[PDB]
Amino acid sequence: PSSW
Amino acid sequence: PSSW
Amino acid sequence: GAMGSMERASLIQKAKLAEQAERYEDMAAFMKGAVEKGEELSCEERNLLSVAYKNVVGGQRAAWRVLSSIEQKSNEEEKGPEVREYREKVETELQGVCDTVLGLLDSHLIKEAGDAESRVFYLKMKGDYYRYLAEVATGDDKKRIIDSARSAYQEAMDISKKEMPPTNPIRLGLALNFSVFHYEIANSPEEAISLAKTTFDEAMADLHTLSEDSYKDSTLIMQLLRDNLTLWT
Amino acid sequence: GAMGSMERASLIQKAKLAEQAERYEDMAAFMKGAVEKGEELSCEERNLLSVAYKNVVGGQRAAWRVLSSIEQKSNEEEKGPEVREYREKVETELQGVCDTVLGLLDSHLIKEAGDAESRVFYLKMKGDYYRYLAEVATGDDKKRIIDSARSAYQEAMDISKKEMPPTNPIRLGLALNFSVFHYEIANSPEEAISLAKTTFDEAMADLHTLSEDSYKDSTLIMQLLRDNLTLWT
Ligand SMILES: C=CC(C)(C)OC[C@H]1O[C@H](O[C@@H]2C3=C([C@H](C)COC(C)=O)C[C@H](O)[C@]3(C)/C=C3/[C@@H](COC)CC[C@H]3[C@@H](C)[C@H]2O)[C@H](O)[C@@H](OC(C)=O)[C@@H]1O
Ligand SMILES: C=CC(C)(C)OC[C@H]1O[C@H](O[C@@H]2C3=C([C@H](C)COC(C)=O)C[C@H](O)[C@]3(C)/C=C3/[C@@H](COC)CC[C@H]3[C@@H](C)[C@H]2O)[C@H](O)[C@@H](OC(C)=O)[C@@H]1O
Ligand SMILES: [Mg+2]
Ligand SMILES: [Mg+2]
Repeated sequence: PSSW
Repeated sequence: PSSW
Repeated sequence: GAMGSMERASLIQKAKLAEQAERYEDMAAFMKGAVEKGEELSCEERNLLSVAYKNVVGGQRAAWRVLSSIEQKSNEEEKGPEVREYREKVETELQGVCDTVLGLLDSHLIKEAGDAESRVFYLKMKGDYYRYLAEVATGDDKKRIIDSARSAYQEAMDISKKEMPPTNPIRLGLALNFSVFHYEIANSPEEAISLAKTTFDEAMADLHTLSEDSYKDSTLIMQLLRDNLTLWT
Repeated sequence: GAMGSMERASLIQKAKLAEQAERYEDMAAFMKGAVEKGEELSCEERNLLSVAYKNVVGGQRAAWRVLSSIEQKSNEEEKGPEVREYREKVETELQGVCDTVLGLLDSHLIKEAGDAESRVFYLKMKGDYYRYLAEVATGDDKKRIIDSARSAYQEAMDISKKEMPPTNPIRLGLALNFSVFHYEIANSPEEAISLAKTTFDEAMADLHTLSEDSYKDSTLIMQLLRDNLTLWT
């Protein structure tokens, strides 16, 4: 999944 | 230019 | 440290040069030097610090995952201790970088951070680096590391909700990462999904208040929330 | 060195793991350790050595170019010594890596290399790393460095022509890189073009002798020759  |  | 003799302004300048050159190890060292000058960081400077270490640790995480997987496949012909040794080497270096970042946050960025923008930023970082420690933790202390990540994210969340609009990018990125923590680390996929949805929905409802550039900034991180929701549901 | 206590076979194994993980600095250190065991390298091992250092130095070259350009634009508002300092830092580290590789070739890879495949391979490397030294050289010794590159490429070329078929990939890659040396370093674009053309044409004429996989191997490097010819004419 994506994080920033 | 390209080298290898 | 080794940057003790360099002017703070020179360290920041060189951090920016290192970013342009994609020299993230150097960038991180320059920013560590700048933090160790003892002055608070500006917004731009905080971002330089985060980007530098995110890239350094990002590379280490990607390599660790490649190695850990090779290792797992080895433990399903006997190749000897080399895969484990080299995974351990990368792991130890990753742990080192995380400990360095956490050390900077503890000495003394968090304690001097009074404004919401800075305090939330540093607590999110604290959550993130404990999360990276958690990803490789297997000893007894996996739990305490996980709780340390959770505690830092929670404090950041409590502040962000009280002091920032729902579209604030730090608030959005914090929620994004806390939702990842829930899904990947805390074995709480429902909480992850609930957090990502609520965050996305509350941001959408506040977009009307924004300028064209803020709207672009907010919608971008919103898209990352949407991407996770799509992956998870 | 620091790899003195590790088995040669373990160093090679870890070099391969480092490649899979895109950890080229580690890969290079493992291969340096392996070379320092004092045994000749196999074909596969030579390739591991080359790939490791090519990637390390490649990153340094790319960063140096970004910095050197920023520097050049600064010398067309006064920003102080920082850009020059940081370019010099990257330059010195690049020089260091090149000196390390050249040292390995001199102690004692080249002297123990009897077969054409190994001797041409190591002399090409010697040409390449002196070429990288030349790219950043500005002092009096730019000329001697350039001549050192030229001498090594020439010796390699003389051997390759006598002992290898025109489609041999090492021979092709040597000619490719010597043609780049002529164009970018020696201010000899006509020689570069002539070399690339002759090499391409002589390889084409020998493709009929090859298996399907060799043909694929040879045509690939031929395409790089073609790409340069297209850029240069
Ligand atoms: C520091 C390096 C540079 C490249 C100069 O800037 C990084 C970025 O710095 C700012 O963006 C931050 C920011 C990021 C943005 C989402 C990037 O957006 C775009 C449009 O590229 C990602 C970065 O890693 C950074 C600094 C980090 C965080 C993160 C920090 O956790 C502690 C929380 C969310 C996010 C916040 C702080 C963003 O505001 C800016 O708003 C961005 O500018 C634009 C055009 O939106 C710029 O790309
Ligand atoms: C060492 C690392 C790995 C990735 C395992 O192998 C690198 C590569 O190693 C071999 O290829 C060499 C080789 C390269 C090939 C052109 C790559 O071809 C393909 C199909 O990807 C580039 C590499 O950097 C390498 C090792 C270097 C050289 C260069 C050395 O100068 C001193 C001269 C030309 C070229 C020669 C030695 C090539 O034979 C093999 O023939 C390649 O396999 C195939 C499928 O062609 C493999 O990708
Ligand atoms: Mg303060
Ligand atoms: Mg021999």
